Amino acid sequence: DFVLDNEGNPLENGGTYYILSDITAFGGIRAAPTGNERCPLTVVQSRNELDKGIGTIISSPYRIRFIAEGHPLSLKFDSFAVIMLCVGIPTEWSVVEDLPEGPAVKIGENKDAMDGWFRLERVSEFNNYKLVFCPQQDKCGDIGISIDHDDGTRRLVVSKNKPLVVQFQKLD
Repeated sequence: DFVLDNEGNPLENGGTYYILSDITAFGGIRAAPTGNERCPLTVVQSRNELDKGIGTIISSPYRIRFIAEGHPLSLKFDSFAVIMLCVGIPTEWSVVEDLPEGPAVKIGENKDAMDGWFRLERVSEFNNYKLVFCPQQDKCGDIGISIDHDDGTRRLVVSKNKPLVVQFQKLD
């Protein structure tokens, strides 16, 4: 039950992939400021279907070489461009609770960051998966989309009736 890049090659543990969507109206996953944050700390899906996003390093704590479903995962963004103010922030994804939008996926350093692990789960292009969060050190919530205000921003939050269907493209 290996997870496969849209070239039918299994995800390398510790490798960089773009997490493309299935909705061709839509682009890759990246980071954007949202409300009163100045650094780009919210994990968003691009609206620009031509946008591959930021390549994300996908890692399991196990010594597997190949990510199979249901393995625990940590995802962090590779290097990208921020204003000089924000240089050096942590790019590993966190789910931080006690927020209006529901449990939000964030980067940087957040107080209420839920403890837990990500897993990948097949949905069936047809190399489609969804991302789940499993709290607290097997009920996991589906990472879906929450659309914003003056923005229109589709921000990743833990959504029961979620899911965002995604695929993965290896970074060369």
